[PDB]
Amino acid sequence: SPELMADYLQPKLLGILAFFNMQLLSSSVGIEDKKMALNSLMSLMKLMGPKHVSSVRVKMMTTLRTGLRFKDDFPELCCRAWDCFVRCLDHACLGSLLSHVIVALLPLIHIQPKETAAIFHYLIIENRDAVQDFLHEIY
Repeated sequence: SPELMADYLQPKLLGILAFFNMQLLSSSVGIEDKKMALNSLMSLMKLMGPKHVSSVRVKMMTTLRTGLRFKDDFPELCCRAWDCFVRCLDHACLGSLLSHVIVALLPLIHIQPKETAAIFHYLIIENRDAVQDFLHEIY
């Protein structure tokens, strides 16, 4: 079952994500392979579902930040993947994403003006009433 697969993914929990993060951390893993792993991480996050990812999704965002640290060609795909991960993530609280969403947006804006803008517009729409709670915080 995809839900059964999600339950198996839930049993792996942070450690499977940590193993992916460790592979992302390693210099040896190929950037295209890392991009495939990032696509896999987005697929795994989808398989878990937003509620299942929970704190691990925030850990995944930290892993995404490690992915952000070396981006190159992968980053334009990664920025779409990060936007997809945000889209996969429950809107929850805009304030709860806080700086990490802003930090991702700033990296995305450097990679392309449009990629950050598309993510920001999606983020604002998803945040809804929550959106602008952190707008003052993200001066």
